[PDB]
Amino acid sequence: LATCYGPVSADVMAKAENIRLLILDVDGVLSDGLIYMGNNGEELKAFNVRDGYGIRCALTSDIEVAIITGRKAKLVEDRCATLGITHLYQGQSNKLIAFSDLLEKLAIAPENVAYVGDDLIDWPVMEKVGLSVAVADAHPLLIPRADYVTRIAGGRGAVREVCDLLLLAQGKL
Amino acid sequence: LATCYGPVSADVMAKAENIRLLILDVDGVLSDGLIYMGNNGEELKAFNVRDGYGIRCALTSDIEVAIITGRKAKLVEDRCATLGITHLYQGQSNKLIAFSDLLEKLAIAPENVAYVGDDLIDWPVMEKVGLSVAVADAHPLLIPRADYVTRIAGGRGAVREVCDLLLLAQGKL
Amino acid sequence: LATCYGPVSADVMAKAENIRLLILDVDGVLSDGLIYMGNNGEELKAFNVRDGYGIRCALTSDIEVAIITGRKAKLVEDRCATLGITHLYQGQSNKLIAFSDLLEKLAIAPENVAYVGDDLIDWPVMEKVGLSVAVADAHPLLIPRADYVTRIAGGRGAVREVCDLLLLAQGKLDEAKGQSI
Amino acid sequence: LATCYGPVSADVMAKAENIRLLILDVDGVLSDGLIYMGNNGEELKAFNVRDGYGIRCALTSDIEVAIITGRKAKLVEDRCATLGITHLYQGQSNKLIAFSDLLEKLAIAPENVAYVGDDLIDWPVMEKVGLSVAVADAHPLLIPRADYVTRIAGGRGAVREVCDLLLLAQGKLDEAKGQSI
Amino acid sequence: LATCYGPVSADVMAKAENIRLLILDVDGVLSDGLIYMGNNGEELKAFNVRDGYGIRCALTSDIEVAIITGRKAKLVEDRCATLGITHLYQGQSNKLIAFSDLLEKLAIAPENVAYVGDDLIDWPVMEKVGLSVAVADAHPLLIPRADYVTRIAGGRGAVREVCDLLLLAQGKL
Amino acid sequence: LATCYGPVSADVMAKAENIRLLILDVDGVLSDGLIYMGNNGEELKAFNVRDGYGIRCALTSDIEVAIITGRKAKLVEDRCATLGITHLYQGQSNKLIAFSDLLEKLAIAPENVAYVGDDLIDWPVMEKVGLSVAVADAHPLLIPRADYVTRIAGGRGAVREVCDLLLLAQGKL
Amino acid sequence: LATCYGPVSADVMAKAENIRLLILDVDGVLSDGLIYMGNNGEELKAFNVRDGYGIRCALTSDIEVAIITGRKAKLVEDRCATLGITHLYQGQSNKLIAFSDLLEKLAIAPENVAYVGDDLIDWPVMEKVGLSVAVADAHPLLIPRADYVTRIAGGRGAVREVCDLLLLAQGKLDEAKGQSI
Amino acid sequence: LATCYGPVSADVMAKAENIRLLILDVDGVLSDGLIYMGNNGEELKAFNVRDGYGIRCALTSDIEVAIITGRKAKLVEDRCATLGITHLYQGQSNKLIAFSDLLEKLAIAPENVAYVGDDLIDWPVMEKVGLSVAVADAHPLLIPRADYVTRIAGGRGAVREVCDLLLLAQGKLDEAKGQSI
Ligand SMILES: [Cl-]
Ligand SMILES: [Cl-]
Ligand SMILES: [Cl-]
Ligand SMILES: [Cl-]
Ligand SMILES: [Mg+2]
Ligand SMILES: [Mg+2]
Ligand SMILES: [Mg+2]
Ligand SMILES: [Mg+2]
Ligand SMILES: [Mg+2]
Ligand SMILES: [Mg+2]
Ligand SMILES: [Mg+2]
Ligand SMILES: [Mg+2]
Repeated sequence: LATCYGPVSADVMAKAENIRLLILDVDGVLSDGLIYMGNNGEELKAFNVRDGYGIRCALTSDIEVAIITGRKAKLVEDRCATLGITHLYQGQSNKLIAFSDLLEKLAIAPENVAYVGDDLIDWPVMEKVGLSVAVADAHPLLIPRADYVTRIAGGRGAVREVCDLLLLAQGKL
Repeated sequence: LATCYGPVSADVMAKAENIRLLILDVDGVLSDGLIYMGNNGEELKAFNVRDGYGIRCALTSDIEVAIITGRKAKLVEDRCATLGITHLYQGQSNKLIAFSDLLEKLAIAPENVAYVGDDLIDWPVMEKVGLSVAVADAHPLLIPRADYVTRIAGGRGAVREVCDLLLLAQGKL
Repeated sequence: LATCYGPVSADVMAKAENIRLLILDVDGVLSDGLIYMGNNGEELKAFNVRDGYGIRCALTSDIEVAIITGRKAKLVEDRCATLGITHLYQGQSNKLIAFSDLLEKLAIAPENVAYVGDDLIDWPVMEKVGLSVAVADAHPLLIPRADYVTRIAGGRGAVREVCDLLLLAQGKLDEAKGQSI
Repeated sequence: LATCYGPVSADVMAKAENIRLLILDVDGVLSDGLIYMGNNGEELKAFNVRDGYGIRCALTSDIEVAIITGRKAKLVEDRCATLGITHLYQGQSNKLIAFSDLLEKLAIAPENVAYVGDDLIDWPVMEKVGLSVAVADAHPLLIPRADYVTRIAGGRGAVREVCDLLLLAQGKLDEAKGQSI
Repeated sequence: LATCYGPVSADVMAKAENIRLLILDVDGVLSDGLIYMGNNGEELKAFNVRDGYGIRCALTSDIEVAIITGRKAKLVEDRCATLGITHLYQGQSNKLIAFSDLLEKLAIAPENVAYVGDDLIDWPVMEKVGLSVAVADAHPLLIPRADYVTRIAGGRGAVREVCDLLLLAQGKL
Repeated sequence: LATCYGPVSADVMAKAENIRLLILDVDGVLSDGLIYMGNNGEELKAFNVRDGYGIRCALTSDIEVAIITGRKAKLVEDRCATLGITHLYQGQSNKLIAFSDLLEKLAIAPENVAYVGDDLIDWPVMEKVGLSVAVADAHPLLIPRADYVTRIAGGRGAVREVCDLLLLAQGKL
Repeated sequence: LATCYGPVSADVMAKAENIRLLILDVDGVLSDGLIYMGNNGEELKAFNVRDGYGIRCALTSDIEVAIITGRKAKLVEDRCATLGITHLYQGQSNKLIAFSDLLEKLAIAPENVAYVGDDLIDWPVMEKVGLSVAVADAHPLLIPRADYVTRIAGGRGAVREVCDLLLLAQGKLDEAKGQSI
Repeated sequence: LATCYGPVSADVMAKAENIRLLILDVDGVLSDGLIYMGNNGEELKAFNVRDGYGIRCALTSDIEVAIITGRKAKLVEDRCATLGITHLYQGQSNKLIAFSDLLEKLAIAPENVAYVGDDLIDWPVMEKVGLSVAVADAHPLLIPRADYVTRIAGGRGAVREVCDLLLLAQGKLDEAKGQSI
């Protein structure tokens, strides 16, 4: 099937067509993979504005969005609030426990879930979902495992690319 | 016509020659597309210094500059103040409402307006203006719609490239 | 407006939808612009098989194909024979002459013609047609003049990309059949 | 799973482990897709010596090699002779015919076959085999269909990369011997 | 030997197999080589999250990690605390003085040490260790001196690449 | 002549041999061309650590270093303090006035001065000096005017490249 | 000054404005540096048609063209005949000899001459002329010596780029006419 | 340790300083690895003129040059004749045989020999010499084994880069003279 990032397989489009929940890793997926730290204890992360638009589009097109994080951080809470993401698990790590809880609370089967990751810690959940996605510049060992590898790098619009894929697959782009 | 970024078409040069108002998107055009967020509620964006010089040159060469934004932010107000941009619409529901108001207030026809964007939300106004510009690394669906696609990426000097184009077209470079 | 090479404009797709004749330059469009010459007067030129597949798809999908080239070589006649191309004009640098001949011979309006070029010599014809195309690595002064600039370079599948575009625009891409020769 | 070209999936490695016959397209796979033509009817094609080394390694490591190509040229018979390839089908664009012939002649199940292609004409056979491979610079519509996309371009060592993959999967890479010819 | 970043020499793999202590330069190795400075005296540096995971893996796989720095900075102390790095020398004149001290305190021979650097100041210690590593975008004069040059740039996952190499060599990846 | 960044002309090496004062533009030369602005009035710029080492090497090898700036900023003052740069002209812009003053105060001829710039505003002074340098990613109209165009981009080590060139030329690298 | 390949210096433009004779190396300048050799003593070289267009534009715009090469091959004579080049020196590695001959034959001062080279053998003549040019992919030791370094590689349109530069400098670019052969 | 291609290690420079014999593979080192084949049994190979210049510089600067190649073709004899190479071994895939012959014929210790290769077949000889070199685009499994990896690709000036390295290491680069043929 034709996409604005290049051809995708029929299998990936079919997986995309059925997604009701999009789970997004933060570091290296929503961000550039960096953490900015300062001498007064400041901590910043950089998110991508066009990803934000994609997320808002998904949320208004009957695709739930969730984030699972290993450490509570106000900046992540603030980003979720800005975007309307209400499913945020923090201080977890481990992703399976939150994944299982999320699926129970939403009554959504794993085949109807997509997950976008950049590192090996993402694989246990990615292995279980309907559409697993590695970002273009993910850890090299993750890349061949995923159903779809984005064209765009983490923090640069990989998430927008996935939102665009789901919306296209579902006739909502 | 010859430019320091490579050839442009006669049609683009002719459009550029007539521009009295340059409207600039912020995120992904003036910036690198990122938003830096911190755990104390800090918010930063990165602007490009050579873009600033271009904007000052435009403003002193009888080309008005305006910005239309979806959310009031002191950092954008400050950037405008530094550069001498006085036409700033913030917290805007869309872009057409501010566009229409701007054109009435300035008594300038749409053909004498340029707009530089990076995403689909920019297209409704871009469709109406004399010179529409997509930055080099804009969303892929926007790129083919624009009159001119910059060589330089958002936040890296795309805006300077557009200012340089207008000034060259108008014999002011 | 998605294509397998990237997005195209609505305007380019609409122009492509109307094409009944695809005219190609040879050197720099069907080849990468090289002319091979030997000490015994031998000459070679290299063509790309995936362009051959595109040309066969076009020819079998109601899109005629013609060639207008400034050089003259029997090898080009042979290439046309392989591909079933029956409209070849060689030794012609004033390409408007051949263009006028084709409009008459094929009873076709210029808006229903596409032309793929790489150098300034191609512009007089490109200016007149419904869909003008510059290959990705065309002369820098030709590039901004064309309706569509290919993603793929001359000799490397620019012609295939144009064939794919016409077929897609005309709803013929999925069912098109060619030989990659 | 580590290779000298980058990680591959467990699925691709498992498919590779089972290959007893490697089928190759010629133009765009064993070459970069160019056909050289001259004024006296001469034709040349270019092959890559490191692909030759891979093919020799495969043939001496209990992996048979066959070629199915839409063009027909004596020069291809000569290249096969250099490399010891004894299964050549030329002038065939309906590649399923030659494929069926090979399955019978070599008494082999399709799951034990790999096919390396670059254009849509290759897909009907690729669809049926155990390991389908598109070269790095294959037609964009073929790329997403294949089990494995090579890192290296057609004519530049894509075939060598596939030979190396099969040998690695089968525990034969370290001890394989070839000639880089 | 095969690695997920490409082939490495037998000699480099053999050096990697024996590493009990990994010493990491900060600027241009753990970071992007930048220092972010503000008008209120703010100072930030950007670390890479996937590097952090590599470091944690090394530390839980019997490979000690140390950092030697030329200026005490809370942000570096905080990064070390987050990752479990306890060997941090700051405000250092040399790197050799800290290196010597570290090896005495840990009773580890230089052949069992790896060092990852990006500039000429790193060379005196790199010259002495078992596995010297220059990052991909290190100063050009350092690159040919090192046993191994990473594929990944400083701040982008060069450190993760080295951790992955050590763990692979030691059968722990 | 041979350099670690590639060949340079005999003319450029000869100009470099005679440099007693190196003048550095800040934005797009010492920095990445960005200015980071926040909603509490924060302003950050990013400097390159390896450039800092080059500057210290120049200063200890009888090459004075100066900076001329268009706006007083504590972050620039702090960077200069860290590096031992004592010739800092701020709130200037033009650059000729400071240049002339600097040369009078130091009793140095223009032929013994190098200047590294990235934009057209740098050209009037660059035109007068012994060794004019445009960074790799300077404004396109500046590039052909300079005696030397660096291989490395602004904020990424262009300044270190120039320091390395001067030191090599003077037999001090 | 803006050019279609990027900005050039005022000094280069002023040098270009004064050129009445353009001297070209062959291998690595008019070609990508390859020499094709066969088992029967055949030899081929490849030239670029867009360079042909530039040469035709120059020759018809009062800029003479000459070639000085270290090799000797009839095929080079044939290429000169195609393009109307009437000043060819082959088998000459001490290129100062041919250069002196040209200055006398064409009654021209060295400042009115341009030379395009790719290797150190070209430098003795380049040192003497008004505009010296190294192609983009010239030997690294030649590159810093030249007045202008082309953006385009040898054999790929470096010569065209130089022709375009001279014509632009002389106010002849828009009206120049060539054949892309 | 600065070179015109980038920095080299002190160890590589010291190895280069001692070289009296430079041995070259052909396919993939002196060429980009392609073999051109025709329907009448024609064969072509392409060599690079700047490599020719380096070889002439080496030969006139007390560095002998030899070739050991797995293929056999008269065209290679002709190339050696052009360049003054008098030590050619063709049809040889067990390259240790030719290597031993050279050591005896030239009364030379292996530490005074350099070898430039591109595939695994070259490794047995490379393992024994004072300076082993893999070209930039050598097979990925060869690259980490070599003392020096060239910056320039096979057929594109990797051999010239090695010649330049030896000459620089021996204080002969400035004064070296060649022909770019
Ligand atoms: Cl033509
Ligand atoms: Cl075929
Ligand atoms: Cl020559
Ligand atoms: Cl061989
Ligand atoms: Mg992550
Ligand atoms: Mg935007
Ligand atoms: Mg042409
Ligand atoms: Mg094919
Ligand atoms: Mg450092
Ligand atoms: Mg600046
Ligand atoms: Mg030459
Ligand atoms: Mg070889």
